[PDB]
Amino acid sequence: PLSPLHPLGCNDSEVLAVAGFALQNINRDQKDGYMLSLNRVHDVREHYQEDMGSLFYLTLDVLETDCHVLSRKAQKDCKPRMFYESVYGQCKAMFHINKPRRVLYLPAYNCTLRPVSKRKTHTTCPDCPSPIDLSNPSALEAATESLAKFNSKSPSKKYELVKVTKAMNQWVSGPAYYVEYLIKEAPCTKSQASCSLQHSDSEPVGICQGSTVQSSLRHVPLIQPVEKSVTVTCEFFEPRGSIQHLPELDDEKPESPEEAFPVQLDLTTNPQGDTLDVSFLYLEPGDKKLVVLPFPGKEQRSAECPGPEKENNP
Amino acid sequence: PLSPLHPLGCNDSEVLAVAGFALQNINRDQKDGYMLSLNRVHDVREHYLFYLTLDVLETDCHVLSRKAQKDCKPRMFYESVYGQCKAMFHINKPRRVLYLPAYNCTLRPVSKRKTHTTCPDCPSPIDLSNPSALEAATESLAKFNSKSPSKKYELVKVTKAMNQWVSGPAYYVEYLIKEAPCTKSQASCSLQHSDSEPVGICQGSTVQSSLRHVPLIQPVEKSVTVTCEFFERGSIQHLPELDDEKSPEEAFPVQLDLTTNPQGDTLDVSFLPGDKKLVVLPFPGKEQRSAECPGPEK
Amino acid sequence: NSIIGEKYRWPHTIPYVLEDSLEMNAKGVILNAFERYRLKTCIDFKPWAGETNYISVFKGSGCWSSVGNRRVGKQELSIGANCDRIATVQHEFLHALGFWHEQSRSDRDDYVRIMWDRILSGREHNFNTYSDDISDSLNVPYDYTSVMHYSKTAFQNGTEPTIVTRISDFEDVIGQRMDFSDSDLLKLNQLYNCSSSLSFMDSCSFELENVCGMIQSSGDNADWQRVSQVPRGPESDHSNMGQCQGSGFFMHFDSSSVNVGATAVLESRTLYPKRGFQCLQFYLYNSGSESDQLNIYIREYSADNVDGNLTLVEEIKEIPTGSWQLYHVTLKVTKKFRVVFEGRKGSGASLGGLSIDDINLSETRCPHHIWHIRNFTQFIGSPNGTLYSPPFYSSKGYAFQIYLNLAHVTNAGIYFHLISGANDDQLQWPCPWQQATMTLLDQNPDIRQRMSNQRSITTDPFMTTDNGNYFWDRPSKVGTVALFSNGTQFRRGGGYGTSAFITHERLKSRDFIKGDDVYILLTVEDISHLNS
Amino acid sequence: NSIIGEKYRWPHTIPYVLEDSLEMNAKGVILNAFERYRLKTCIDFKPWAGETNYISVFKGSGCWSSVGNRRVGKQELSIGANCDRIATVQHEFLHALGFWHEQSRSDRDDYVRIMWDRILSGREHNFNTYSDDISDSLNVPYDYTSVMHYSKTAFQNGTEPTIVTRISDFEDVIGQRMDFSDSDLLKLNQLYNCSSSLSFMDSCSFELENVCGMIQSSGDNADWQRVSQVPRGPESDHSNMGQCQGSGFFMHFDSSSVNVGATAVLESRTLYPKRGFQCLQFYLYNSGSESDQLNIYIREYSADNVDGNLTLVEEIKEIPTGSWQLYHVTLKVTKKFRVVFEGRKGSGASLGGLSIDDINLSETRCPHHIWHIRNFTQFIGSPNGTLYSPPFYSSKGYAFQIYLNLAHVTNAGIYFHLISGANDDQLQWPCPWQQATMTLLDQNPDIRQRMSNQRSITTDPFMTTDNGNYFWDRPSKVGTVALFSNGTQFRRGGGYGTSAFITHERLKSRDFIKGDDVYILLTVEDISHLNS
Ligand SMILES: *[C@@H]1O[C@H](CO)[C@@H](O[C@@H]2O[C@H](CO)[C@@H](O[C@@H]3O[C@H](CO[C@H]4O[C@H](CO[C@H]5O[C@H](CO)[C@@H](O)[C@H](O)[C@@H]5O[C@H]5O[C@H](CO)[C@@H](O)[C@H](O)[C@@H]5O)[C@@H](O)[C@H](O[C@H]5O[C@H](CO)[C@@H](O)[C@H](O)[C@@H]5O[C@H]5O[C@H](CO)[C@@H](O)[C@H](O)[C@@H]5O)[C@@H]4O)[C@@H](O)[C@H](O[C@H]4O[C@H](CO)[C@@H](O)[C@H](O)[C@@H]4O[C@H]4O[C@H](CO)[C@@H](O)[C@H](O)[C@@H]4O[C@H]4O[C@H](CO)[C@@H](O)[C@H](O[C@H]5O[C@H](CO)[C@@H](O)[C@H](O)[C@H]5O)[C@@H]4O)[C@@H]3O)[C@H](O)[C@H]2NC(C)=O)[C@H](O)[C@H]1NC(C)=O
Ligand SMILES: *[C@@H]1O[C@H](CO[C@@H]2O[C@@H](C)[C@@H](O)[C@@H](O)[C@@H]2O)[C@@H](O[C@@H]2O[C@H](CO)[C@@H](O[C@@H]3O[C@H](CO[C@H]4O[C@H](CO)[C@@H](O)[C@H](O)[C@@H]4O)[C@@H](O)[C@H](O[C@H]4O[C@H](CO)[C@@H](O)[C@H](O)[C@@H]4O)[C@@H]3O)[C@H](O)[C@H]2NC(C)=O)[C@H](O[C@@H]2O[C@@H](C)[C@@H](O)[C@@H](O)[C@@H]2O)[C@H]1NC(C)=O
Ligand SMILES: *[C@@H]1O[C@H](CO)[C@@H](O[C@@H]2O[C@H](CO)[C@@H](O)[C@H](O)[C@H]2NC(C)=O)[C@H](O[C@@H]2O[C@@H](C)[C@@H](O)[C@@H](O)[C@@H]2O)[C@H]1NC(C)=O
Ligand SMILES: *[C@@H]1O[C@H](CO[C@@H]2O[C@@H](C)[C@@H](O)[C@@H](O)[C@@H]2O)[C@@H](O[C@@H]2O[C@H](CO)[C@@H](O)[C@H](O)[C@H]2NC(C)=O)[C@H](O)[C@H]1NC(C)=O
Ligand SMILES: *[C@@H]1O[C@H](CO[C@@H]2O[C@@H](C)[C@@H](O)[C@@H](O)[C@@H]2O)[C@@H](O[C@@H]2O[C@H](CO)[C@@H](O)[C@H](O)[C@H]2NC(C)=O)[C@H](O)[C@H]1NC(C)=O
Ligand SMILES: *[C@@H]1O[C@H](CO[C@@H]2O[C@@H](C)[C@@H](O)[C@@H](O)[C@@H]2O)[C@@H](O)[C@H](O[C@@H]2O[C@@H](C)[C@@H](O)[C@@H](O)[C@@H]2O)[C@H]1NC(C)=O
Ligand code: NA
Ligand code: NA
Ligand SMILES: [Zn+2]
Ligand SMILES: [Zn+2]
Repeated sequence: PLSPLHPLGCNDSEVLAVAGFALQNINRDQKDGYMLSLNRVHDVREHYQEDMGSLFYLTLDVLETDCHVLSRKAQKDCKPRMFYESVYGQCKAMFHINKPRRVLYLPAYNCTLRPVSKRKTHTTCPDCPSPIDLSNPSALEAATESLAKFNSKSPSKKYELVKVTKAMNQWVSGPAYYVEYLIKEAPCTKSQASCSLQHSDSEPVGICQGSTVQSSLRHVPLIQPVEKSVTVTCEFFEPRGSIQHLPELDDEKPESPEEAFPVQLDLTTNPQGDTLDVSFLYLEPGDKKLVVLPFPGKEQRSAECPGPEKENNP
Repeated sequence: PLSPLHPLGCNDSEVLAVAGFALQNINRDQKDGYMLSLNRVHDVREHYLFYLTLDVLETDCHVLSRKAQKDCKPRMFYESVYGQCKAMFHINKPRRVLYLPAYNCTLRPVSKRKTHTTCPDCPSPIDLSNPSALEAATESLAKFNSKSPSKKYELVKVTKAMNQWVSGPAYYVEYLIKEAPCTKSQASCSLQHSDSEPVGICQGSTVQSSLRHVPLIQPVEKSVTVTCEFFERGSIQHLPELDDEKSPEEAFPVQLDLTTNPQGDTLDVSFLPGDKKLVVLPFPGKEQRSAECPGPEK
Repeated sequence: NSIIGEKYRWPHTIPYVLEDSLEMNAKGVILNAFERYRLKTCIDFKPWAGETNYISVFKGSGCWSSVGNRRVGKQELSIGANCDRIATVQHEFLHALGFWHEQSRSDRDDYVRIMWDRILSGREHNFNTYSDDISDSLNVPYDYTSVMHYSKTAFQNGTEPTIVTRISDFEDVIGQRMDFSDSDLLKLNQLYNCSSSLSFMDSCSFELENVCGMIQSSGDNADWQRVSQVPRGPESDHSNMGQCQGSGFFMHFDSSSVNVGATAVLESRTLYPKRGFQCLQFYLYNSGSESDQLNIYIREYSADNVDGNLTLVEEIKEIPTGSWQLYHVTLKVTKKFRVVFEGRKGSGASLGGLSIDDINLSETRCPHHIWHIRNFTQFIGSPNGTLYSPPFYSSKGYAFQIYLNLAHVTNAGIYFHLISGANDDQLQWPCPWQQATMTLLDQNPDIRQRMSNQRSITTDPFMTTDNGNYFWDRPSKVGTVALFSNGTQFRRGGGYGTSAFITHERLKSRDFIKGDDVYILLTVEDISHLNS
Repeated sequence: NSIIGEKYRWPHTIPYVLEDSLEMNAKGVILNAFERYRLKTCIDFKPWAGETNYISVFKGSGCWSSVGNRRVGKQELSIGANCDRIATVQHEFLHALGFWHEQSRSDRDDYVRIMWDRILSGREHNFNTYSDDISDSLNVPYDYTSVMHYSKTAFQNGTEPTIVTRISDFEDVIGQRMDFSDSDLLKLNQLYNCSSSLSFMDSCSFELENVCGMIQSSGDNADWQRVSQVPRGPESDHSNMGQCQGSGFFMHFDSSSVNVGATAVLESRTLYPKRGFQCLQFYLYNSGSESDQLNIYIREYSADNVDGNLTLVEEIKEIPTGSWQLYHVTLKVTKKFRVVFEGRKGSGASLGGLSIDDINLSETRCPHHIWHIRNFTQFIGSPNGTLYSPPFYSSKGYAFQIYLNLAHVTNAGIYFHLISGANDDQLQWPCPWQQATMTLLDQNPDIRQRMSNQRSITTDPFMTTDNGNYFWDRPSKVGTVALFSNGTQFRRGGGYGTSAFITHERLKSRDFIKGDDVYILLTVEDISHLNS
């Protein structure tokens, strides 16, 4: 074939390391949501141009983790989501890497994720908690009720609610909500003291996991029975493309034709290609052209490239 | 050492065929009881004359029937009679002569306790002199004689007797029958000297139950069956059951010694006029046996 | 009672062979015994097709079997002469499955006493006892009513009982050969891990508010009500009568207060047939007029129409009033189905309604005919207890009549008589191989708990009488003149059955006699195909 | 209800791990749930020792489990906050064994109605229904009383029920979380071919003439007699009272007509223990004087002496007269044994005797204490239904008292209170990890058929009150002054339990209240050993 991009394997030491670097830049570009994890590489193409023009056009299979993109935690300290709350999909990305000049760059990426079918998680786990809308009034109530508990423990700091990032519901023996939310530093000391260094505003300072259980069981005597059971835990923080979230996969369909995660990542529609001015490439003021080509199609797989799943549900 | 008797294999072609001929002569020497069957050869010795010891099982043919071993099936497990038979037979191959001067057998009936743990409702044998077995024998013989329109048969003796519970008493006897003295109007009776010698054997049964019968128009008391089959130096000893407790003692201790002396003796085989002698020796014991002689149990 | 060892276990579906040596009546009886196993246990029987070990039935010296799977290969099982009793077969098969006799338990001496001097000489081994070293009683107490227990007279030498039960009331109870006892199944199903059976489908006595999952849809004008009594009738349910009144419920259709034509429906839950033939039975009380009727439908669910195919299977009209009546409906359903019970008020002044209780559904063959004897208690032991059944027609046109004799101080006898019928000029004489089974129904609410007494006779076309005539020849040739209930003369052929069908004490036990009524379930069938 | 597939089956003895994340109370509760399985099913639980697939109980987000053996390896089961209820554990384990919810059956729509508009937005999947080709109902009718059925309020958005049962009487019945229903076990034991259990040994109600195989030897002077009433008392047996009188039988020892010292013995059949600990229980009626007594012996059979080693285990004196009393005897037998019941006439003018019924023997641990509440019916729903238990001592010397509050129009609540005791100057304060289990006994004749209501609380030595005091500190430090029945003041520490122990309708259901009496079985035990 006349394809400048060679079809490479998915278990290669190089393709597995460059995919990790590509996933690092995708997570660093996101300012809302939770970080992704590389499960397996679906497809890999390497355009080995001279002077290290590696235009790696890879198709990746990812799984959402429990770390918010603002936490900026390492992939080692980020465990994947449980099966009842999983969010998975595909991430088509193009990555340039210049080995002799020590350069790594992600010119464009595009992601498509879908939450696991709530029907499938209740046939496999009837009493499991399933996610609810982030704009649910009850999730918002659980978020404020839990934040009030953390603020009641705080003896000089107050934290406001920014937004609900994750929301879930189940039945313990009555309503049970499991929310995650961003917290901002409340306006310094209300209207008291010199209040110096008040530049801590409109930016989230951390994320809190909370819960509410409203059941009619195990409680103290009539001497002071409690209404709801609240828990709160807080963890503080210390390019052209997007990740689009599609709805649930097949709850209406009792189950291949449609692309489960249709991703569109084309830099140029022309089959000849185009040049990308990478002038910020090392000390070099000139000689910065990067060769590009339209999105690699199907049927050109390496046969040894489905991808060995590093994280299987069973 | 002398050791003229060489230990030979049990599944040998010559040993298996000689045992069959030896069993034929033992059954032909018996005038009372049922014929035996070769299950396996326990041990065999060869001297130039064979001093073999064979494990046997009783069959359903009386020795007077003189039936072939092919037409004689072994007895059922609940009525089995098995044991050992030590015998000596000299086969002169170049002169085409086969003879067995002495044999000795010891048989034991299968333990009635073992047959009722393995088959509770099975029929188990009773004493041949049982009054009820004798009654079942006469009642069945009366049925066969009622069918006979000119020949009458007397009872000689009960050869096998058994009992079980179908839904009341049930007896299963076998007995020898003799041609009753000619009781006709003819004074001569064709000079019939048909003495007390048995003419055949009959299998009979009685069932006395209070179930399946015709209407009050003629209910019958017992259920009788009868079937008759007509005929055309040593001993077999019968020891009692082996129920004793739950191996030391000889299960079938047999004694077949022609001469107690270790040197031996000569047997004048003049029937083979020629001055033909036969070398003999005392009964071969254990330890000097071949490892290829346990015997494949048929 | 049970033998200890995992090697003495048969595979749940036992391979068998029914050798030609067996009597025609024996072959027939054996198969009906296999059906009691299929109905009450997880044990099944399949004709041998090469399996290493298999049971081999045959006319032997009596009736017997080895205990458990002896892993011999061809394992023999005698059904010789006078063994073609059903419970004899169920008994010799319980030996094969791994059971010794009840009185051979380790604990037996605390319950029964063996009178050793009264036993026939040398018959000691028939009274063996096995230690819990080789015999497991499976945590079930000592059962006198066992189908594996000897009678008081087993191996007796005289008129005195060899097995005297220490409690006097049970001295005659021991030895029953009617069906499996409740403990007999308890141990067998424990031994073979039986959780479900082949034939059992449903039993409904309505003693629970959920009424066996019976729904009523949008019951038109009226519906069925779970009541424990109806003022006009009945005073109580059928499951419990002389035991408890209110403690016992049933469904009732009040026709007295609805219009002419009004219908009320009671639809069962979904049932899944695994055979393709069923017997739906139940007790019906009529308290209204003879005009009311109970139609029966079968709502079968095919994949093409998920709303079912309602099909009217039987319509019950003219129900006798003021008595519970047993009814049998023959089904042949192959797909998942529901039974639909529809009461319908006729055009007659009714002061009550239709009452239904004790519903049973099995995958068994319905009786060909039934004999309902009313006011039963007074006939037992009376010289005028010579009952004659109504005339019936066999499936082959052979007319017959059953005779129940209860004049004996102790036993009750049943006899099968052929009689002159309309098809006699077209039938084969003598009557060739028609097996007549007569069963004395134990009227228990649960069909899995009935120890009904069953006997069978097969007409032998070669049987002769003292005059040289064929016993089963044409009744007009060899028969005696008898009268029908209307006084019309008919010809009745010789009787044939048993003088000891059931003792009077056994007849008065269990539920054979319920509401002073008795039921004799009759099945006459051509079994000529069993030999060849 | 059950999932279809051989792969979704666990081995009868399931390997488990009780992860460190679990609460102390939860760890304790889980093990008591394993005992209900051992008593009523053939399912057992063994601590994981390397088996490929195993359940792993951990404190997760609430209570959940996968349905059936997913053959994953480490399979998770979550018993998190507020999941420490025995029936909640029995429920999540029924999911693991292969069961969906009751209202998820294919037929569910004929029995219940799902009010879709009243459910929380997006919670539709919690009301799934499974086709007969993926879920097998195992031929059991629809069960409203299932421990796997949601309550009428599950996922409601308001005060209106989301699951309206089509029959009105069962709208509150659905949702019970007391124990397995009879249908819950019927399907489980069918699924797993359960023929026998680990703990069940014997149940005797004497409703049969063979009296569970109980012999009486050569009973000196007197014998126990199977009667249905005694003129002086009782008028009826214990198994059936307000339902049927003469249908229920019991053993009776007439002391009125024998002389002083006379004894009558009733010896059970041989029992084979497989655990080494047992609870023998029974109901005793005293109709004679307080001088008569019922001694209990254990005849253990060792191989050296085949006649047993009779050993007096308990002697019951001063039996209250004119009421059935529940008694528990603790055994510890390792060999095949018999229980020997000996009534003995004391030296007092008696006009009746000792009556015994409803005997149960299991391989379970007897309650540490029992609370017998008489004249119960009037306290329910009454503002004066504030019952306080007699004072008791824990196995560690901790004095306590139970509080039963029945003043609410709908629910009944139980509370555990510590109180000042004799050992207080020697105990560890605050009270460290003593698990108090309170059970409301369902007084059913058969122990395999009791759905007794059980709750547990574990004293947390770190729990504080609004004043900064330890909740389980010494009652003389943090406690309120209370009065004993004799008017002596004592100190009572804070109560702790539940406001909804049982609804008043559930309390009035089954047999919790028999003969107007109620029994609260109490067990306080140090569970500190469970964490590491
Ligand atoms: C007194 O008392 C007494 C006592 O009680 C009385 O008596 C009585 O009487 C009466 C009178 O009166 C009577 O009655 C009668 O009866 C008769 C008999 O019955 C029976 O039988 C029958 C027959 O059988 C046979 O057949 C069949 C068939 O085939 C078979 O199956 C069988 O098996 C048999 O067989 C046999 O035989 C034959 C000949 O016959 C031969 O061939 C063979 O081989 C063999 O052997 C039957 O059927 C019956 O059953 C029935 O019924 C019942 C009831 O009734 C029931 O249960 C059953 O199920 C059945 O069913 C039926 O029904 C239904 C309805 O309901 C229907 O649907 C069906 O289908 C059926 O049918 C038995 O078992 C009889 O028979 C009679 O009847 C007749 O007749 C009348 C008069 O005449 C009339 O009405 C009627 O209708 C009839 O007729 C008919 O039938 C016949 C016979 O079968 C014929 O022949 C004729 O023809 C006719 O037919 C027609 O029609 C039908 C319908 O109906 C149809 O089906 C047909 O068709 C078919 O066929 C044809 C021929 O033709 C052809 O062609 C075609 O193709 C085809 O399809 C036609 O269309 C009557 O009922 C009695 O018996 C007596 N009893 C005794 C014991 O005896 C007296 O009376 C008194 N007295 C004073 C003075 O009082
Ligand atoms: C708990 O109950 C609340 C009330 O429930 C409603 O009433 C009960 C009796 C049942 O009938 C319920 O099924 C019913 O929903 C829930 O709040 C309701 O949520 C729904 C969305 O789930 C919302 O529906 C929208 O309604 C607008 C029109 O509403 C206007 O007019 C009505 C009166 O005419 C008025 O009441 C409103 O306030 C508004 O002024 C409609 O345009 C929307 O239609 C679009 O979507 C439908 C598909 O659903 C589509 O077919 C159409 O073509 C169109 O695009 C939509 O139907 C209700 O308005 C709202 N009711 C109220 C009073 O708030 C509650 O839901 C939660 O709160 C919501 C506000 C929202 O945040 C949800 O995401 C939350 O789950 C529910 N759940 C919980 C857990 O609390
Ligand atoms: C065959 O076995 C018999 C039993 O063991 C031998 O007879 C026994 O010989 C004993 C003396 O050796 C003697 O005390 C026993 O009473 C006698 N028992 C019987 C039942 O006879 C027998 O010995 C010879 O052969 C038999 C047939 C008779 O002729 C005896 O009188 C002989 O002594 C053994 N046969 C041989 C050949 O050894
Ligand atoms: C069986 O049937 C009849 C019924 O007769 C009457 O009812 C009996 C229960 C009994 O009380 C009899 O005395 C009644 O007469 C009996 O047959 C009668 O027998 C007597 C002689 O004993 C004779 O003179 C009559 O004519 C017969 N018939 C009638 C209708 O009286 C028979 O004795 C009854 N037997 C029994 C024990 O029930
Ligand atoms: C709960 O306990 C006492 C019992 O009082 C009596 O029995 C009741 C069943 C009822 O019939 C009362 O009227 C009886 O007096 C009650 O306490 C009394 O309450 C009244 C005021 O209502 C007060 O004047 C008395 O002093 C109280 N004590 C007694 C012994 O009379 C209480 O009202 C009962 N409540 C119920 C609903 O049972
Ligand atoms: C069963 O049949 C056995 C022989 O079969 C016969 O021939 C074949 C070809 C076919 O026509 C079949 O119908 C025939 O019956 C036969 O051995 C057996 O007979 C019984 O036993 C023999 C010894 C005789 O006593 C005979 O009268 C018996 O009936 C047949 N069994 C029965 C119960 O009929
Ligand atoms: Na009923
Ligand atoms: Na009782
Ligand atoms: Zn659940
Ligand atoms: Zn037997």
